[PDB]
Amino acid sequence: KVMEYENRIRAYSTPDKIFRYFATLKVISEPGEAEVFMTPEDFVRSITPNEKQPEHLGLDQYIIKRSQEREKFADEGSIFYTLGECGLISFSDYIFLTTVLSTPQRNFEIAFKMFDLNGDGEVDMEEFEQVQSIIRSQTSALTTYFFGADLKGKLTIKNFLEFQRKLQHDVLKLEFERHDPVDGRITERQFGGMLLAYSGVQSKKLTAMQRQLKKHFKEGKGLTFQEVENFFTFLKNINDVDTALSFYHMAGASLDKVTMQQVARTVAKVELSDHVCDVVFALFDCDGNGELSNKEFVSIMKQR
Amino acid sequence: LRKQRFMQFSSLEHEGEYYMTPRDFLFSVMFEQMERKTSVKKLTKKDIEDTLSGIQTAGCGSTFFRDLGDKGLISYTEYLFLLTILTKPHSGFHVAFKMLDTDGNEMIEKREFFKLQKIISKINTTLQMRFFGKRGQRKLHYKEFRRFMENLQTEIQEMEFLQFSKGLSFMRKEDFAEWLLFFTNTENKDIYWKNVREKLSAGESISLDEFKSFCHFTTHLEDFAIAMQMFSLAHRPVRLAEFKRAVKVATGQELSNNILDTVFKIFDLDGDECLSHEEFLGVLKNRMHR
Ligand SMILES: [Ca+2]
Ligand SMILES: [Ca+2]
Repeated sequence: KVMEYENRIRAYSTPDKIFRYFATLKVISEPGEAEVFMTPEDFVRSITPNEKQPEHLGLDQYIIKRSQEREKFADEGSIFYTLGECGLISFSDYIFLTTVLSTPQRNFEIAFKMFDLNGDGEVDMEEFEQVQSIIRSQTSALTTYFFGADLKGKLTIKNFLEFQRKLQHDVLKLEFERHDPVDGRITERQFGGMLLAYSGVQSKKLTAMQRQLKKHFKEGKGLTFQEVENFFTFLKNINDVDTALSFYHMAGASLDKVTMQQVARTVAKVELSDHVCDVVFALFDCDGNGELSNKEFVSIMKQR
Repeated sequence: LRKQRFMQFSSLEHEGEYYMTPRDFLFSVMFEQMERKTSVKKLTKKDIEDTLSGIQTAGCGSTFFRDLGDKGLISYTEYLFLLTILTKPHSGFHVAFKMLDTDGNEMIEKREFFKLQKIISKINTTLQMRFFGKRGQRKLHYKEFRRFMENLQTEIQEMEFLQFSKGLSFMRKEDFAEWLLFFTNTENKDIYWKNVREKLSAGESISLDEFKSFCHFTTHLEDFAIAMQMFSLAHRPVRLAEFKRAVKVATGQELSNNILDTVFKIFDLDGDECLSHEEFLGVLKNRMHR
């Protein structure tokens, strides 16, 4: 019951409330007023349905924390250390990171080139805030990281997209690890939950499909991180995939497994294993006809 | 269903299947209707060989379909394939090639091209001859695939250019407006046409090259619409400088002043020199879907 309420917060509350529900730390350094922070685990939890918040760390309840080294909260090399020395995520960074996670690469490319000085895809700090603001409506350590110690430098699209890919990778890796993989593999059902969560769909029927996934793969070899990451790289490319499928749309044809692999390798530049595609079809082929209509998969992912 | 429209323009029939000649195909792309009903000639397997032998003499460039005229055959599958190509930016050609080259040997073979027909189903034709020879002897490499698709787009633009210029060397601004609005039958069309008649100066007429540049820009509408939406979200009116930078970002290139001026005279609907860009985009989408 708790998990369902939490899922409504994720799907319908404001970012303010989501952050106050899932963030677990309130750090004080008096006279400095306290500030609430997510750990990377909290951030991943806030975007992962059916993951319970620690029972005494619900709404507005936090774990209290007061030259000297400060406690750190992210693994070696994590993207979250771009935000500061501890890997903690303030509210404003939470807004920014969720925008970066979900924005198509092309929209950032266009935005950088439309709002900068010369159209090269190189913004300064005020232009980058225009881009963020616009990208948001469409749907300090880091400002120094992007624009230099003096805040006078500019941010190229090439560097910012490396940031975006690193961020997407580290978050997907952390989500993968939070399903506690056995020998580097998570279960078909766990992968299925990641696909539903990503789609943002609120459907009892799709939820029924996902829990059924255990029965379908009695076999149970699970999915490696490379299999999962390749499919999410395919999803990130869904608009260009859909365009590449133009002939199939004209024919009224649905998407079968061999076509999904061909367009994935052609457009997203990844190989999708037979097993990952079987899991995807078993999840979203609701009418059970063995192929995916535009309504059953592509449209869901595009309109997410 | 584009199948009704295919059979309406098809002038050929064989064993229950309808076929276009290259002439038929060109007309179905430029026009919504016939203007005259087309007579359907039944083909034996002997009419077909006769109609296919001779692809020797047509031009391997941008006059391939116009040179063939009625001397060829195009199946429903191939009609849909050619239509998808006409909408693609140049960057989509290699994607289309690689989608068909399923064994990855960088050549399309007749057997791989036949996958399109199998999609439609779930005999010899002009394209199969041009690409693979009569027994599928030949294999199609990317550079002759790319050149054929570039030349297909070029051929439609050259044919439409002369169709709407009525044979003159240059397109008048209102001839370009007639082309642009040819597939537009929406509730605001009287306002567009009033602007054409009253605000289109007899200024600098449009060259074929300037027309071709606009047609290439219409294949980058996805990025152009994203740029238009970002200006709208920024509450920035789309004046000529905004339009120019969205064109350059979507495109890499410029449009000529006579064409920019024509677009703004037609779609500046408020009189403040801002473009009604949603209505413009609508007409552009009318064009692309033909
Ligand atoms: Ca289905
Ligand atoms: Ca091949």
